[PDB]
Amino acid sequence: TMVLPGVSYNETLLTQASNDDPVTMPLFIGYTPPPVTVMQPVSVGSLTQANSLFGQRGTLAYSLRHFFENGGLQCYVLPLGPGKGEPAARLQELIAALQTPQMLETLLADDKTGLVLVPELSELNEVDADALWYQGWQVLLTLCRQAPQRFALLELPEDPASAVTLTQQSFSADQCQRGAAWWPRLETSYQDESSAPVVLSPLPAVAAAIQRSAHDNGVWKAPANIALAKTRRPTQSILTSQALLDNQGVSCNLIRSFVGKGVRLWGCRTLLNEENTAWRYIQIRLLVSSVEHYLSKLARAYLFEPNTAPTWMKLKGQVWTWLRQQWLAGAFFGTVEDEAFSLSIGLDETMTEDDIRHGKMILQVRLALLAPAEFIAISLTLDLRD
Amino acid sequence: WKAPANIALAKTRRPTQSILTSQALLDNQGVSCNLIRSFVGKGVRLWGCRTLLNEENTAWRYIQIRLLVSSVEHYLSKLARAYLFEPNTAPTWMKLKGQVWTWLRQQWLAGAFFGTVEDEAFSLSIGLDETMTEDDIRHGKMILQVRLALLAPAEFIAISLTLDLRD
Amino acid sequence: SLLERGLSKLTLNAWKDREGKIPAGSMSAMYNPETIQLDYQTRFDTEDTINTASQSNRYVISEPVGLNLTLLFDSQMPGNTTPIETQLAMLKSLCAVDAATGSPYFLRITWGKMRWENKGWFAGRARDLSVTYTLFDRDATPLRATVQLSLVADESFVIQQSLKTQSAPDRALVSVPDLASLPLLALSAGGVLASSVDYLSLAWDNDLDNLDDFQTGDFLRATK
Amino acid sequence: SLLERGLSKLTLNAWKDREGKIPAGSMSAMYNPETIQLDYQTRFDTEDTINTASQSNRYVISEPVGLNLTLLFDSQMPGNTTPIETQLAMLKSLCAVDAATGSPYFLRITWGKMRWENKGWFAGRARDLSVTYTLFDRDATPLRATVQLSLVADESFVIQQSLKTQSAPDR
Amino acid sequence: SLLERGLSKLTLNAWKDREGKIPAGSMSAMYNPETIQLDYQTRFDTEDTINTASQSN
Amino acid sequence: DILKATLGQCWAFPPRFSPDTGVSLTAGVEAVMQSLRVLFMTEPGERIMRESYGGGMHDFIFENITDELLANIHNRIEESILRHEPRALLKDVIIQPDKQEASRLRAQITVYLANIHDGQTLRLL
Amino acid sequence: MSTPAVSHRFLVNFLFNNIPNPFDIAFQRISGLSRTLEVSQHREGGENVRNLWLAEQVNHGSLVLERGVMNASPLTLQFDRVLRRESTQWANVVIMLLNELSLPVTTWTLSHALPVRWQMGDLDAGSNQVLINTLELRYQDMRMLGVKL
Amino acid sequence: MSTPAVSHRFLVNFLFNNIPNPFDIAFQRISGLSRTLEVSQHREGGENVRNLWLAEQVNHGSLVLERGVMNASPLTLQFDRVLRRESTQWANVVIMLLNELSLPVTTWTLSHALPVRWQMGDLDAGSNQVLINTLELRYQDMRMLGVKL
Repeated sequence: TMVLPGVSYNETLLTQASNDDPVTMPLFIGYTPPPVTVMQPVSVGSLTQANSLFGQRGTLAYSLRHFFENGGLQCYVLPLGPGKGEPAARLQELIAALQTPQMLETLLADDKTGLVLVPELSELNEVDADALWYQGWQVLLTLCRQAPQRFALLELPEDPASAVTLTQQSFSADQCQRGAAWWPRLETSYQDESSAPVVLSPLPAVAAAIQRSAHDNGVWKAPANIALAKTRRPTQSILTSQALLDNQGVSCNLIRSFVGKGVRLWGCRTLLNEENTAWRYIQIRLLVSSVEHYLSKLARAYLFEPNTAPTWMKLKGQVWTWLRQQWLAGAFFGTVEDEAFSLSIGLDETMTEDDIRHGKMILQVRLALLAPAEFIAISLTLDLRD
Repeated sequence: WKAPANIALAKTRRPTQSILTSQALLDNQGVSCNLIRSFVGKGVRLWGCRTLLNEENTAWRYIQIRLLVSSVEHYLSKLARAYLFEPNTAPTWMKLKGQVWTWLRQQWLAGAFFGTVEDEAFSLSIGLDETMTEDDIRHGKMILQVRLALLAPAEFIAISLTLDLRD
Repeated sequence: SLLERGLSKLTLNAWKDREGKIPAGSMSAMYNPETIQLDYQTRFDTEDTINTASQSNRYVISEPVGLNLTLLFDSQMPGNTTPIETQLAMLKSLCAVDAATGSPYFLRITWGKMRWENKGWFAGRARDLSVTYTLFDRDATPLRATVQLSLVADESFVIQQSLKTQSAPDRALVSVPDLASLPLLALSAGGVLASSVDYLSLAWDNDLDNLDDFQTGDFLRATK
Repeated sequence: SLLERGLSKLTLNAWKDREGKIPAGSMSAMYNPETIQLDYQTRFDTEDTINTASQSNRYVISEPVGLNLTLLFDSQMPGNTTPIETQLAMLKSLCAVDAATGSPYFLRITWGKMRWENKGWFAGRARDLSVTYTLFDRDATPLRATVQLSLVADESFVIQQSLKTQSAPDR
Repeated sequence: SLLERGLSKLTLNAWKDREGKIPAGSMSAMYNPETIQLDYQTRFDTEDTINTASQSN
Repeated sequence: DILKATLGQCWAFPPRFSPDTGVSLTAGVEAVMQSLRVLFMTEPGERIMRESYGGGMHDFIFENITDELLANIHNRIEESILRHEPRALLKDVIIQPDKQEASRLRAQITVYLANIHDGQTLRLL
Repeated sequence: MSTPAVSHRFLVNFLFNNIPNPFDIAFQRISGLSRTLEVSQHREGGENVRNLWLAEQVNHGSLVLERGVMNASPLTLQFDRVLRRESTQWANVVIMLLNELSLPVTTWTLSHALPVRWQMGDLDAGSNQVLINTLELRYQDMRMLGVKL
Repeated sequence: MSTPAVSHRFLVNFLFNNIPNPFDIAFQRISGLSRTLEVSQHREGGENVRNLWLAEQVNHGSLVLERGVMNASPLTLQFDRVLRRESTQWANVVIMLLNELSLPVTTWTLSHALPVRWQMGDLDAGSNQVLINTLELRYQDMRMLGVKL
């Protein structure tokens, strides 16, 4: 009478809680779509939550739809405000907002994400464009250098000799180490409210391929050889623009399409164009920072302990156990343990008595990592035999 | 602990008035009422379990909550008065916890209480400075606290459908 | 888990027809089996061809999935008060020939979260049953049972037809990728239908102009 | 060995046709078998000739190579989080009659360096399968499996014709 | 139970016809069996139909 | 446009009639979602000469969320999509009690149109 | 650090359903409660250096009790009924150690304990000993409490 | 030559995933870690005088621990959860001997140890002893470290 218990119908979202994986968590830093707080990062769960917060049409809204339809697990969005309009002015207030010291108080006091991404620098293609591109990268490459474990996801402009002049620009070695560019911008299958297709940056498709091939295969594998789901084609192929093959700038990653298989990510190699330093190869930078994230989790468990020799060996025994299990899981190179990793805490091994009295506890880890199979050098031998 | 509703009434032709002809009593301004209806493929059903408390948060609605917790009153006070004219020493306090903890754990494993671990199903707290005081002991009291976590009915099923495009 | 810690017994529902229209009795059995076992088996026969080009073996028939399951009943422990003959008057009845029609009862075994072969239930009829009473009383009320059930697969025809239309329902609706071709689009349409869809029929059924007409995102309909 | 120490599980790939043109699902099974077994058998029949000059026996047919293999699944140890019904919803599916055509799925078992009968893979179809769940939960999610697979040889016709031309190609 | 504690043995009655009209001898056997066992069994045959729409027996 | 062709056209579930446009019609992918609201809002016996057709969710209305219930809801949904709607597969159905104002079961039913995660070893002991 | 618990002061409380009063009986030699989890070792194919232990089923021990032949208590009259098969009643047992004052420092709290064995001591002409009888119970669950766990 | 290691000073560190802090617990009687390789003897046809041992599978022992009944530690609260089947968490254990100063001379470093057995001591009226409870773990791998191997 008072109540009628029965079967209803509604489209509310139940949601899911905590996907962890802080190292491969993307962070989208576009402008708010036209009641989230103007600065705090917002946990976006499924694609239903991305529409219930941010609508369906925009620039950040299509990048979230292209994130979860490429196999993304969870994303965070850092809003910035209801931007102006006249998009040559939104896109120099975007860079000016990212240079504020209030960006550092939100990225350093975050500890939930690990892939910095601004997908709205793709709008610079419409639009000095070169000046805006270089202080678009270099602002992102310093927010990650400063932060303990963040990786930038960058992109090149479509026009060659504007993407050539960006790679032939000065970036310090410390900064290159942590950030990557994928060149060909993606033509999606989303309508633009008319017959014409929506062209998005490749980077929401990349950040979904990074954290699903780190969830499925492990973060040590590679982010490449991944079929991009809901893309028609990359807007430009490498057979029509032989620029960017000039070996005089930062390493770039190519997104291509094949015949028997679709649009593939076809590279994993950081902005370091150095042949011997193993801080190229994205999965090397993301594996060793996934070991930073856990070994510093059990290090600060033994933090406000005495500096006596028992607590040094309580810490080696826990780190040696964990590193041996990851070697037997396939994460490190080496057919014996002596060439896979090493630990060396001690009083006259790493520390000294002056280091102990200042309250330090210094532990050394050496690692041996795996190399990709980027080139297959087939040979044929006849072997006559009568 | 289950519910008194969804029960087919045996030897009834029909309820004398249906709710489709008298939309009064749907006014949310008075005591909770229970509706007896009839369905098409199934007969005259009791269609409610919710007490006269029309309060949204106080869990003294839902008839089976009032009847479960008084079925626990009836047995826990049966073994309490077994330990009644005992001393107020600390052995007889723990003789009483051990019997109540055993019984409450068996009803949790029988499905009567909510909680996937025992710490969130029930609790017991007899003692000298936990429930009692030394003034309570000299007046001959023995105070035992039970906390419970109970089950909620499935009164509303909120179906949703999602398309999940996939090429 | 995730809400509470009460057990979920298994329930043996019975019908009379192949479908669920006519319900017979339905019991839930205490003291869960500890172990189930469902055995699949497929029979193959070797081709003794004289030509001796190849070695192969045909597919003849797939034997029905059989389920083995062992129960126990007991009524003398003081929680157990229902006599076990009232609980065995249903297993002996439902796993035998019904008086109405002269057939078995088309049982359906179910468990709370256990998913049988690919469904949430196990249909079928009882191949075997053996009760072996081991304890008794002075007047010999039995009060110990040890039942040894064994069933077969036998699903209904509406469920088996519904699972068939969920795989290749005689239309494909194949999307085209970037850098595509009709011999590749026929292999991707011949995998949705498993029928070798012979590319010249694709360009005729979809009104292609010149065998390269699709434009990286439009669909092609393939029937048979 | 020779590079690293990670394990290589076995992978059960499935098709629909005899050849590799139409792929069905494909699972990799954790907890390697500990022991494989492939039994060969060739049937001979004795010549009961009346002439009594010689004792001999003909060749009739060679039985297909059958592979026996036993697996185990478990999800309650805290590394194991995927429920074993999602892993057994593929073995029960791939070792049964497909809904599309009405036939088995032409499985292909493979291991990282193990070389089956003379090839790097073991083709064939599933003769036998038996799952026996031994542990459960309060709501009885199973979380212990003990699978007992058994297959036959049945290779494709293009591979069998290619191995024939490699021995006496009529020149 | 419920009245007394004397045992009840099993009795094997015999007839000659199918019904109970003609009684033969009838013994009761001391020292009860400790365990009975009654086995049921139903035989099914699988339909090898050529149409391959359904699996049944 | 081809999804409107392959998936049939039918009327809307609340019948909306106008003198300007005759009958409002749901077509294509929206027609499959319209039929799924019909199935779980119908109840068996409520359609004359079609007594098999219905979701049957009134069986579960005073039943105590105790997780014997949530398996029964999962199987009733999965079976009734097999019997009465084979135009749409089933992906997963997730049932949660409502945290604010409990005794509401919320089920999200996800359909289709019709690997062991190795990365977790680097975040465990 | 706090002092460990010695093992020569203990109370045992029984609660049957035949018997209306809970009774407390002094024993000599409570044996000891075990609780095993019954793992099983699995051997994987390619792995030769580590082990794999899989948890199955918790096994509880048995409560063996010893006291002298004294006057007939409500518990030796109850084993007499169960071992004559006149009842199959079982009890909730509470066992607890005591510290220097009176206070229960640990409590063991058995559930549905069933009397299963009586064992009489020896009658010997030169013996100089109290006739001790041995009692033994099988319980279903066990739940240890207290501050000294 | 350097002096051998005596066996009456030892620390044990536990690290569970339920419990956020690593805790260190004093025991009385750590039993001893074995590690067998499980060879098998093969007999050849023509060879009657030599043997042939074939290596198979490394078997690890078990960690049996003993301590008195004291206040509830984070490890006896953790065996209570595992033996009630509320968790199946296992820990990385570090055991190490100490020399005269403080220094760890050998370290044993067990991995994924699972609590499998609790065993309580005897309650006896004339006993004069501390109530000792026996704890037992099954681990997956074992890796000994230190300078005194």
